[PDB]
Amino acid sequence: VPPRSLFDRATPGLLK
Amino acid sequence: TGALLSAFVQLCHISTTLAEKTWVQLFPRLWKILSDRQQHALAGEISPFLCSGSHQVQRDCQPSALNCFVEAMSQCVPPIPIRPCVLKYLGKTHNLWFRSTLML
Amino acid sequence: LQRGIAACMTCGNTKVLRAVHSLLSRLMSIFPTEPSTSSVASKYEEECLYAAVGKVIYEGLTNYNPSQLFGTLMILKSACSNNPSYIDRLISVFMRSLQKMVREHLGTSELVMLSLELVKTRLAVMSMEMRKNFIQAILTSLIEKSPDAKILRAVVKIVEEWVKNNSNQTPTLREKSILLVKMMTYIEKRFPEDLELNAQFLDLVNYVYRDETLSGSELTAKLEPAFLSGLRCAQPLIRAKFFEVFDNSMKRRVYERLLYVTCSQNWEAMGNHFWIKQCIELLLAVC
Repeated sequence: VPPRSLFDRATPGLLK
Repeated sequence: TGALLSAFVQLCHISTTLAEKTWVQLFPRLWKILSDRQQHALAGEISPFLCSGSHQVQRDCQPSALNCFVEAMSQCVPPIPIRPCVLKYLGKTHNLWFRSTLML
Repeated sequence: LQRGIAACMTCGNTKVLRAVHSLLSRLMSIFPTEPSTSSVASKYEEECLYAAVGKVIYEGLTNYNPSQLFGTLMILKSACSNNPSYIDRLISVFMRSLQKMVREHLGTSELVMLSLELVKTRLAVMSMEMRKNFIQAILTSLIEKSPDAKILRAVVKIVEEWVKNNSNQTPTLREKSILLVKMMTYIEKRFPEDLELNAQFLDLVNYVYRDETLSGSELTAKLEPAFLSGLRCAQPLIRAKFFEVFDNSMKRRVYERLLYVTCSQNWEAMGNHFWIKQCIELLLAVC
């Protein structure tokens, strides 16, 4: 798995 | 102003009522200041969040979170894009019967 | 006196073991029997005669209780006073009585378990053969089927001390995360009223999230329900210390926080909660 973390601030889809 | 907002939030914590209203009355205020570029994406991604899959434990919550969120979203000025199917689903599952009918 | 006090070591309790505890002050000096052979003591061992009984006491307790249980408690506390290490041979036979007494539940056993967890957690030497059974017994009895809250608080304390050290790497991430998730699952379900151990576990997870972040970032994935529960807890200090770390993880921009709460945050783990007040928190703190 990638270096993911549910607590991180990963905010995808700002213009997608 | 920092002393006011902290105590306001600590007060909204204990009271579920009169805090739902704060979100209903503040979210559209935020929408007003968001530019078109931000508002478009936010409205386009809110519907997936209105569904949000397993966010259904609130189905039995008296003040369900989806109720307040969709009320606030509908109380905005430009909120055109919302699917009628999701509206009916929220109305049936959550306590959004008459609001959903009015919107539809 | 070395010839006489040995008689008290034979577990003639009559509430005198508390008086035998007085001899701990003497053992604080050297207690050289473990770090080297037993013959290194100079005319105060006849700690050979005492270590002999401390080792042989396992017989009655393993061959089968409160009497011998407290005897073992006190003798291991006195022997382990200064030198924390001790031979694996006695552990391999003593830790069986732990599980045997644990499964016997169907009052002093709680204190015996407290002392045993205190004494055993100082050093870990097994080659992952029996240590697996140790961690399994912990997570299945002290967390899941613990009737008393004191032993649960004590295991929370020991795992906090485990995650607290930073120098040497006695614990490992796997069993650490296993214990943490089992706690997150059961500690709040079976002990909702005893807010003390709940606050202790929440402080533990808050420390795990705050300190040593550069080292551990995968453990945070499974402990999302714990973080959310600590955020929605009824205690104001815990809520504040959780929000102060929940806010700094994102840019101080209204649009970024809105996108976060709308598409990147999963509120499923909240559980019949009015989580929108946390949205109010996040939207008003950035002002």
